[PDB]
Amino acid sequence: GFTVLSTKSLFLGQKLQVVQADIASIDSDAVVHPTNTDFYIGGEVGNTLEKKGGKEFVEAVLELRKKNGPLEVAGAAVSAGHGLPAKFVIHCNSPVWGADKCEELLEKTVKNCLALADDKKLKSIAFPSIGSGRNGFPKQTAAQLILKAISSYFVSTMSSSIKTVYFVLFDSESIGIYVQEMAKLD
Repeated sequence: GFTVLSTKSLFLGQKLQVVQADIASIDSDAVVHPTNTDFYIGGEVGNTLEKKGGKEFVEAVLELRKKNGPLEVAGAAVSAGHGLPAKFVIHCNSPVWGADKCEELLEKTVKNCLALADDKKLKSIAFPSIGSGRNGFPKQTAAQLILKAISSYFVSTMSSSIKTVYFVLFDSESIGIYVQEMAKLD
């Protein structure tokens, strides 16, 4: 279980929800794991997924790394959510804040995540604040771009199966940022 703190229903019926929790605990169909080109597992999100999902989660990431090869910037790739509430883990390689097209690329990252979720006909996806870990995006900037990407994705993709997008954030500040940004959508 968890408590949705805020819901924004988009006009095309997707539920965006902010949840303050450990994202690894969220039984979303997919959870997004912001990683790097080499599918490094660490940082807030990777640590928590690893903590939750343990060896089977890591084995699945390593396999995915081996199969996928290096994840391009803004690239996403999925692994099974072994050891985790989430059915799949969508690993993404966010750009670094300051990269020439960091903003566009962060959007692309998000869209790639959504696309991979839709490719597996998933109904729900949980995002942490992609890019605002070591990748250095201000949380608000990240939030605004992510939400922008989400909005764009759903108005561009009529066959999308994703009904719920979670923003799962551990800290109050992030929560506040996301509920502010998410409210600016329709």
